[PDB]
Amino acid sequence: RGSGIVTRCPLVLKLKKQPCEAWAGRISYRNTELELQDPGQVEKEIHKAQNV
Amino acid sequence: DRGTEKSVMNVVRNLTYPLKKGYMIVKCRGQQEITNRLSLAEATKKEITFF
Repeated sequence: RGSGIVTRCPLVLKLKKQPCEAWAGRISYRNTELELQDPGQVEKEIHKAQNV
Repeated sequence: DRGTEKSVMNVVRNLTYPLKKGYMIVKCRGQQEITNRLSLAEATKKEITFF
């Protein structure tokens, strides 16, 4: 929510249910994948991603 | 140890990779095992036990 936080780049959310334990990752536009493990680390990392 | 290494384990277990003669795991033998050059009977005994 922040102090008015919003998209600075287009943002691609891909969602698929699976019986396997929760996992999220991300992709930077310099052809770098990153492992986020459980999706608690998502919210901050996807703002941090856009910034760079 | 981590969820990171347990995911790789799940992905190899189900054979998503092509290899028709498949996968396997061996222990590497420890740092103390290499120091003394211990008998292979103990390496067999150790290996079977750890898995």
